[PDB]
Amino acid sequence: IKQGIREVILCKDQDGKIGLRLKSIDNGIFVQLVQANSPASLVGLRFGDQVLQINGENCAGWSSDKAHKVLKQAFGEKITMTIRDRPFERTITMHKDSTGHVGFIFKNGKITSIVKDSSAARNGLLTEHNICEINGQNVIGLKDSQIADILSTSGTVVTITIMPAFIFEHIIKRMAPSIMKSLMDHTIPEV
Ligand SMILES: Fc1ccccc1CNc1cn[nH]c1
Repeated sequence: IKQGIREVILCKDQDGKIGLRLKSIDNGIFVQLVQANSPASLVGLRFGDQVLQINGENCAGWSSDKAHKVLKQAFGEKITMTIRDRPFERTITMHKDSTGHVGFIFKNGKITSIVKDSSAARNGLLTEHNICEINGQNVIGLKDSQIADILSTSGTVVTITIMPAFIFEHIIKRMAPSIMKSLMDHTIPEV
């Protein structure tokens, strides 16, 4: 998770879609959903990203409705956004044991216990954090079984992007889990 602000320049698809849902948190605007194969995915927007500006308007104080309204009205030949990278998240690097474990239990995406003497304990993995990404792959919406598969079919070094449950809960609110399982970009990023 960069400590970095960055500009992205977007262009609507032939359907006038960018593939984004925004959500208002603590008088910021945060990315609730990046759609697979969208402009939003292509410029590299991620779950949990803060939108500081849209076309050089500050987003501070907007409803999620006003954020979505603004998007709709943009002469969207070209859309500029100032992004703060995933401010509510942190990345932890672990190494599997010979048993092939990093050493935690999760339920519905959320870490619930740390196993003693483990790489998770050594790196201070916290419980009551939801798992947002795994080796830069968004895994939000996926079943527990599929998350477990991605951890199985990884190298010895594992990278996990976590977010405090209470913050995760407040972001995803008013999004059908199915839509996030169905449409939340779970792809490895293009180059
Ligand atoms: F499984 C769920 C149950 C309720 C809301 C969302 C999900 C998606 N799964 C998830 C959560 N954190 N990471 C992955």
